[PDB]
Amino acid sequence: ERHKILHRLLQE
Amino acid sequence: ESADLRALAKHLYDSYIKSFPLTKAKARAILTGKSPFVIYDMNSLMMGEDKIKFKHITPLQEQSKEVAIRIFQGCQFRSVEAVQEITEYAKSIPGFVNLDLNDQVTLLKYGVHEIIYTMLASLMNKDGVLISEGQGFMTREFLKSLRKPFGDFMEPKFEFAVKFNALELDDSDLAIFIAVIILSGDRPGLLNVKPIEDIQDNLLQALELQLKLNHPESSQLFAKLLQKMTDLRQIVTEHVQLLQVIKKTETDMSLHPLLQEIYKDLY
Ligand SMILES: CC#C[C@]1(O)CC[C@H]2[C@@H]3CCC4=CC(=O)CCC4=C3[C@@H](c3ccc(N(C)C)cc3)C[C@@]21C
Repeated sequence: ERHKILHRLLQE
Repeated sequence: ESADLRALAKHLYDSYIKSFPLTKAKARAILTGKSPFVIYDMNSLMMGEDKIKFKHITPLQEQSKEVAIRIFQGCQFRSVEAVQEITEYAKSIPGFVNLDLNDQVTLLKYGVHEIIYTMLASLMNKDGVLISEGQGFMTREFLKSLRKPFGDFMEPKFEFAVKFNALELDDSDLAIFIAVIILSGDRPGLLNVKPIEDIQDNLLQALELQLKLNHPESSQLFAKLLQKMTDLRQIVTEHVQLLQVIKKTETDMSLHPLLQEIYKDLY
């Protein structure tokens, strides 16, 4: 979760 | 059990279709002639820079240089697209959004290129690859001829694609195969493996049955297919090394933030 763009993609 | 694996196949297929607009069937048609701009060199590249309007962005970088670079940089646009489509499709795999968010990130970080090269194979024949959602066809020979280290950034994928396409999978088969790859429980830094492996067990059962129904005379297809997963890891780790040699020997070319996240700390 210092993959923030990706965390957002997955976060709805 | 049987009916549920069938429903699980049907569901993934459905989301596979929504998630990836251009399909194997769709693209196999185009290739067999069943009218795309052909890119064979630099001039026809630019002249096809209005294939689908253009690969823009095309920010105010990549706009620029020699052919290998122009192409290397256009490849990143398409592969950001793909990561989003893939992320999307992962959310649709039952059980996935229920995983730890950290596990979800890890699965995608490590599985994304395996899936990109799997899906790319649908788009290839021995002679070249489709682009711009089937509006362009980029020749294999053009892609090799790229020099510095950018040659053979694509030759290995062609080599793999030709073997993989011999398996002659369709979209329904591929749908579950891709699910299985994403739900790989041997990813570095997974927090708890058990629930991921439980889901994969399920996709694996469903894949096995799909192969038997859909390809009844293809002996040991299930096995042949899992064996491709090793071919795939090699391409991935070969690709990563290429990446590492670009980030030094080549000039400072920009990288899309999304790609930097996935690339950092992965092998
Ligand atoms: C950065 C980078 C990279 C690569 O992994 C290496 C070869 C690239 C391929 C070549 C041939 C190619 C050509 C283009 O003109 C843009 C796209 C492109 C790629 C990129 C690509 C990424 C995903 C797909 N999918 C999911 C169908 C298709 C093409 C990126 C590729 C695979």
